[PDB]
Amino acid sequence: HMKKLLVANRGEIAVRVFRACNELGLSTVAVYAREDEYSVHRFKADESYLIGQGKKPIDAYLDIDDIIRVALESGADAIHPGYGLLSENLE
Amino acid sequence: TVNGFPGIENTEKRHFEEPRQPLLNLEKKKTAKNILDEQGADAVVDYVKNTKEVLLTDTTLRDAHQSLLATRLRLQDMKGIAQAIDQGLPELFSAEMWGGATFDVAYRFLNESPWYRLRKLRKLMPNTMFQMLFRGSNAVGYQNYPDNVIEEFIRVAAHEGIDVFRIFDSLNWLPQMEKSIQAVRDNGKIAEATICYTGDILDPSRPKYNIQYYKDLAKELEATGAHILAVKDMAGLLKPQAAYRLISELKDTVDLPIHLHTHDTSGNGIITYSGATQAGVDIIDVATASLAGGTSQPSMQSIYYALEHGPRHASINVKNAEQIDHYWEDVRKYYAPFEAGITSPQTEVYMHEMPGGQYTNLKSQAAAVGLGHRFDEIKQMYRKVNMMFGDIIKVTPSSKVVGDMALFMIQNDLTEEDVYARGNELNFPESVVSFFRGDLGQPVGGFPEKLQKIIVKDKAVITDRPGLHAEKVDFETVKADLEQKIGYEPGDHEVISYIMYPQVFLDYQKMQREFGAVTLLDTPTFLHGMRLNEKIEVQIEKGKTLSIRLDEIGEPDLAGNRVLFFNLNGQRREVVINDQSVQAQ
Amino acid sequence: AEATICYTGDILDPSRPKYNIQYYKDLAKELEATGAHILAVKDMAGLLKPQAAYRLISELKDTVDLPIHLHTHDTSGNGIITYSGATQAGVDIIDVATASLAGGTSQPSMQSIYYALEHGPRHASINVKNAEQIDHYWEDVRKYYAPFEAGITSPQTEVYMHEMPGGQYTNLKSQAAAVGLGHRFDEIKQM
Ligand SMILES: Nc1ncnc2c1ncn2[C@@H]1O[C@@H]2COP(=O)(O)O[C@H]3[C@@H](O)[C@H](n4cnc5c(N)ncnc54)O[C@@H]3COP(=O)(O)O[C@H]2[C@H]1O
Ligand SMILES: [Mg+2]
Ligand SMILES: [Mn+2]
Ligand SMILES: [Mn+2]
Repeated sequence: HMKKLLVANRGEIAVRVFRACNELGLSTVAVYAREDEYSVHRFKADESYLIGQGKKPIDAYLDIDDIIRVALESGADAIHPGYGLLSENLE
Repeated sequence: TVNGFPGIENTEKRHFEEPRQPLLNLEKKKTAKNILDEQGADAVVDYVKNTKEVLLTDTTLRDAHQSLLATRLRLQDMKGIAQAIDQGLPELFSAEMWGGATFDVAYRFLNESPWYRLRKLRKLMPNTMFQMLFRGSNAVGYQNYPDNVIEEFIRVAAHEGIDVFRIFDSLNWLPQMEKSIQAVRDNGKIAEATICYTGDILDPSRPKYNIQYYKDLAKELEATGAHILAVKDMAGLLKPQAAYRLISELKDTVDLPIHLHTHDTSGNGIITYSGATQAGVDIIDVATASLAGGTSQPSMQSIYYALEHGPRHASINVKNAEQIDHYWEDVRKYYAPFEAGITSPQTEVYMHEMPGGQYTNLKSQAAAVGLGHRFDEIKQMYRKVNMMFGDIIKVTPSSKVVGDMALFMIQNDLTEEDVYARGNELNFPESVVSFFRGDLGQPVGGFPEKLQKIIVKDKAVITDRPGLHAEKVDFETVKADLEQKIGYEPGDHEVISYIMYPQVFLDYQKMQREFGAVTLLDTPTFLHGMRLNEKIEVQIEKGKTLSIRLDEIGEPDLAGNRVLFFNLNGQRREVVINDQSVQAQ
Repeated sequence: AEATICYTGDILDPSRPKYNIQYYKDLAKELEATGAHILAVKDMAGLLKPQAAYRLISELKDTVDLPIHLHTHDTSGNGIITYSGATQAGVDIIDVATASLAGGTSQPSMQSIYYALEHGPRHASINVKNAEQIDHYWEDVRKYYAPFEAGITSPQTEVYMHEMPGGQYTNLKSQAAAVGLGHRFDEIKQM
């Protein structure tokens, strides 16, 4: 019932969850900011989408609505937050 | 980057702004595509006749850039405005976006499959009817093909999203169009039988094509299962009073709706369309104002404002039309090397009657040889050759025969008497030989008997439909041959494209294996390559966007291979490309 | 002497009542009060639609007795149909140009307006063969002025909203580019 996963993080943890999902067989969706356009995790996913346009990159990764919109428009089923950013955020 | 685009000259990549996106006031309404989809083609025909206002056909996507940019408009530029055209312009009857010279030219130069363009435009335009210029016995080519090949092509085109089929003939011959019309009828789409207009109907000095000839031609086209009668004026010869008389006499004769297609070459296209609207025409072919005028069709905004206060209006939303025209004006500047030049209303077209695309092709061919300054006597030779052939209809591929014959006659310094008497032993180009051998078909009134015997010496001359005299094509054997030639299983569209263009499809597949899908690049990057320290984003797939930045261009070595230092996806990648100008080892 | 009425607005649009047909009739009467030989209608921006042209020329022909000289531009792309509609209404002289320097911003072609009226009730007094032969020379000498050409010219129907004359349009565009506001030239036009 779960066939696609989104990672709302960046850096090492995003590639770690990408490797875990590819081992499990799920598809991967990445999110990145304009200042994070050269990160490794952007090109390690099946599809990548830019979030938080015109904002601070840390605030771009904390944009709950943009991540939700990307996950909805990408057909993602699950969202893995990783560590930090919105990992411990209840909202 | 290191060798330049073929054909055009090497120039620096100019910086272009992001084209002006439209600001549309969307008005949801039922279009002709829905009426075709749930009800049928006859309901579409009934809806056309029940509309008081004149319907419009957008010829921007094929004919406007055929007559101006030489069919070089790429799919990437249509993709940014196809959704806007489909949404903000729902009153359009159909959009001409396929067929004609686009099928050959895209494969030959643009290195993109026209089937891929059709699929993409069907995805982005779900509520707009699509139209292809079918050419009778030929479909997109210039040589005859068997009937099963044409029927398979029609089936695949109707499956992939073509809704309107405009079928004409180069010599206005009904045997070359009846099979195509019947196939389109069997496939459940709209068949547009087309009368190729030529000459003047109000001039008694040219009585070969009078009003009665067009009347009986429309009668025997109405005898077939044609949905909409079409009048194609390829050279812009339709005078406004002649247009009124022709449309009135055709409406008094048959009951099919009339579709008028004409060019603004003489500058009298708008008044011709208005006169046809007064006479009771149903659909007219109009392009957007950025790609209108001159060689192309009259503008849709100009024809709206010409009929704004008249008894009959034009069904369009002109604010959205100007908003789309903003984007078309912005993206026209990408095709600066492909512009013909300064345009002007040429009233000389009433004499030589060249089609505009054939006019530009003949001008380029004459410039390719040492006869670029002899274009006036080339035009005179064209008119005299058309007269000496017996006043045949000049449209492709029959206009190509006249152009090649005039070029051959003026290149070797020939004369009408010299060809008529001395040229029995003289060679001839294969287009004229094939035309006089009956490959194109039977002209109205028959060939000149003596000149035919002079032109073709002893080769076989047929007098029937050339489709019967063609070798049959087995789809299984050619499918297996295409499969082993390209290394993977082809579809029906790939097979039917390989049948018509054998070498061109193989060259397209070779460039597909070499360079990949180059249709996803923007036009300045497609044409002029890349600049120093220039960053581009290429969307090869939804969610996959390549980040390409060029850092350095290395010096050519002794072997002649430059090294280009790229930054693909943030990581350094060095690409070795052979410079073609060093010519050294 | 050619007294001239400068056309503006739309006479067939009730939303603009300041420049109706009555104002032009009063202006024509006031100009015929003087010793004007020919009445002239200068449509400096291509604003004259063919139905509006027919109505204006008719209501000016039944008002005054001076001949009517029509001058319009092909900016909207409807110059030929406007000239033909004025010809049907009974205009006397129309302002045309050779085909090499016609269309776009300039006046409609003389050859085009001859061929538009070749099979009508009213013909055009011109020799079309000599006109095309002179048009050949004009086409040859138009290539001498390549730095002075204003790019690609197309029929612009936006001239119905903003009513600049074409020369003023080119000068305003050049001045806007010279001061660094060329990227918002549409905003300048709306302004
Ligand atoms: N009494 C009137 N009231 C309002 N407007 C008038 C008018 N006479 C002309 N106009 C306007 O001027 C335009 C051009 O006039 P024209 O008769 O020269 O040019 C005409 C004429 O050459 C031809 N045409 C129209 N009805 C015709 C007929 N019964 N016989 C021959 N030609 C006809 O078609 C051309 C364009 O037709 P269209 O009527 O759409 O465009 C007309 C029309 O909009
Ligand atoms: Mg109708
Ligand atoms: Mn055409
Ligand atoms: Mn002027």
